Amino acid sequence: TPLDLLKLNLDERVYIKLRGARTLVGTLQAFDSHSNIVLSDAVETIYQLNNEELSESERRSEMVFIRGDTVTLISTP
Amino acid sequence: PEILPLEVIDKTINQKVLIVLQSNREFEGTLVGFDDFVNVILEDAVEWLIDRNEKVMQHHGRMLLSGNNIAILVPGG
Amino acid sequence: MLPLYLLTNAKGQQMQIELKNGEIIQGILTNVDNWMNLTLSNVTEYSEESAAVKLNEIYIRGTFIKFIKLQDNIIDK
Amino acid sequence: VTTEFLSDIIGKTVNVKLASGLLYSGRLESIDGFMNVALSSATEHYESNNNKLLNKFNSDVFLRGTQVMYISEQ
Amino acid sequence: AILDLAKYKDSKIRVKLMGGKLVIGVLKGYDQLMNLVLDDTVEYMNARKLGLTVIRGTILVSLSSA
Amino acid sequence: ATLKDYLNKRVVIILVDGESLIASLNGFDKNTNLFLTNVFNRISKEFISKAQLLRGSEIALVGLI
Amino acid sequence: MLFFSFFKTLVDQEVVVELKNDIEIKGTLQSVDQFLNLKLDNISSTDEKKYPHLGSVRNIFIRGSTVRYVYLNKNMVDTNLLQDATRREVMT
RNA sequence: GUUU
Repeated sequence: TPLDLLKLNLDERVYIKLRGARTLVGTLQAFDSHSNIVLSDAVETIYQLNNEELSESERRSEMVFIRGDTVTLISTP
Repeated sequence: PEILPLEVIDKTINQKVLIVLQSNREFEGTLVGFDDFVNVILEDAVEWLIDRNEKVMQHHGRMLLSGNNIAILVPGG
Repeated sequence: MLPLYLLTNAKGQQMQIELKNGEIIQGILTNVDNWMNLTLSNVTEYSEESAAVKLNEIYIRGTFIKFIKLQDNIIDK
Repeated sequence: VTTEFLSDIIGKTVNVKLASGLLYSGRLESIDGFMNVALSSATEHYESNNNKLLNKFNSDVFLRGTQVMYISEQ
Repeated sequence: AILDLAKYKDSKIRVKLMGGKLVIGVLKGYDQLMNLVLDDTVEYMNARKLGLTVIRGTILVSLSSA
Repeated sequence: ATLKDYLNKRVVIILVDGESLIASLNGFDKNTNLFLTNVFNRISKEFISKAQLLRGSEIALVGLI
Repeated sequence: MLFFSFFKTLVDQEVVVELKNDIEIKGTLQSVDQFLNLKLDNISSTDEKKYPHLGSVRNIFIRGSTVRYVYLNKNMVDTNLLQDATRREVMT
């Protein structure tokens, strides 16, 4: 059932936490039970700690498939 | 005359059990139930992190501990 | 030929296993199963490749093996 | 018996720890045999509820099953 | 199975676990899934004394004698 | 998708830890367990083994050189 | 079985693949399997730094478990098809 | 029991 309440927000904006301080915001195109995802119009935020200081990087993409095994969390922004 | 592990876990039901993850963290509580996958139900768990060790939390009620991460079970704490 | 078939017929040979933790295991293979779990006799395990415990028999889970060096003899044996 | 638990606490307020340490407090909307969890009115904290609130999701929160270390009631 | 654990009942075995744990105990029980029942269990992390422990077989990495 | 076209050919292998190998691919199964011969360390150009068996869990990439 | 179906319609289309260990690779998708393993023909370098130690290699096999991302173009994919198909899929 |  939590995987059905995810269909609920297909074509709706979603927020996705991944392993490694990565974050994705995109519009939900497809998923499976493995949590594999496709997002359109997405921007990915990477929080890195180098030289003991915190920076966050960005990456934009019009269409992306996300291997589901790194996926930790899904909500809306 | 074989001693079966799951029979040992069955006997420690309603007793105090220590549950050690494969990480540092440990859970001590009253063993309510368990399944075939060794998922585990604890009652009023003390959650620990191990080396000075800081006690993370005192649970109240019932916890389902995923047996996916469990390395060791100690009967009667 | 398949890695598993190769192993099944290397039974009685000497071989060197590298585990996912870095430990090296030199021994003579005595049994393999379909998940590449091994049992070896005349064993010597090392903490790392730099090198020393001698053991009579060891059982190794297959999911823990990075690679297995075979004896050059292998193809004809 | 673990399934009886899953249906016994639906609608109750739970803490769901993940592998990383991160902890989610919400109301249990739904659960699945793969340990996948749905929560509503969820907050994230690191390790303990008493620590600094890192996020408050007004929306529903889907937590992946492979990642959950426990689900606990309060 | 490929390892006959019966010959190890009432002997002292060494069991390395996933996540880098070591456990030496006396083998009291076993299952087909490699779940063990150890007695006089000492977990090496340098020394920790648990007693009668159940080891999960899914996380077991290696098993030797002692 | 299959490693069939690579049999007996030389290959580059990138491991998940970013380590690099050069070898002749001789056998493979469905889990990507490889049987390799005349293996070398790409970076190191150091001869590793005349025959070696490599778990699929370790592989990230195999390339046809 | 759904993402296998997805990746089949992408054959002959240039894709970028990001592997967990920070390796990025441009290539023509030649082949896909049940594990989502990928075979890429005519290999090329997207990033200077991330790109690994190759050269002559023009054909690669990528293990599906090790990919994080597959970067696509919005014209390679019918969104409504994807959505209605996800809606159809059963997860139990 | 290696690709969720």
